[PDB]
Amino acid sequence: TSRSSKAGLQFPVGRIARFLKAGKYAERVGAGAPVYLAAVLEYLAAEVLELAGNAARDNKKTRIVPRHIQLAVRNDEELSKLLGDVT
Amino acid sequence: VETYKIYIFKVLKQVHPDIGISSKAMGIMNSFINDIFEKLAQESSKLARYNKKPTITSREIQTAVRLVLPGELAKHAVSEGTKAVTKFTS
Repeated sequence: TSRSSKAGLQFPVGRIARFLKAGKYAERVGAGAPVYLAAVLEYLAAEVLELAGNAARDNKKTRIVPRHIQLAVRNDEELSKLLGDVT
Repeated sequence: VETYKIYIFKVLKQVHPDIGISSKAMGIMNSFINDIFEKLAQESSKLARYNKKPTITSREIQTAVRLVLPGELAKHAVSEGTKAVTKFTS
């Protein structure tokens, strides 16, 4: 089974492990590091998508468009602080 | 730049099975994920160099998240990171 499956994640642990180990960030990347990072990136995607889907359904739409992401991030203190403005 | 699009869509189909995403919106999500990957990987690199550490561990990713994300978002990301690593090692 994949590192992702073991960690309970959709985001790609193997690919993120290869991305870290190729970015020349340190001598070594531990087994846990890409699991933790994949979990963080998955969490941030899941917050944004959960709030942007809510904006879509509130607009009586069946598809997230850029305006829905913009409204999601704007109407969230933390995401606005992190992402700033959505164009 | 890498593509996380198919993985972003996997998360969408978990949280909102019935809601789609447009190509431009997926583009924005992918640019967001790339941007954060870079920031956390670059900060983890800094932190490991500062303390002469050979290895970026889950501890360096956790400290990187606290140096990069706003406090409240950080606390949630740290809890989700820790939950994953605890499952992975289980």
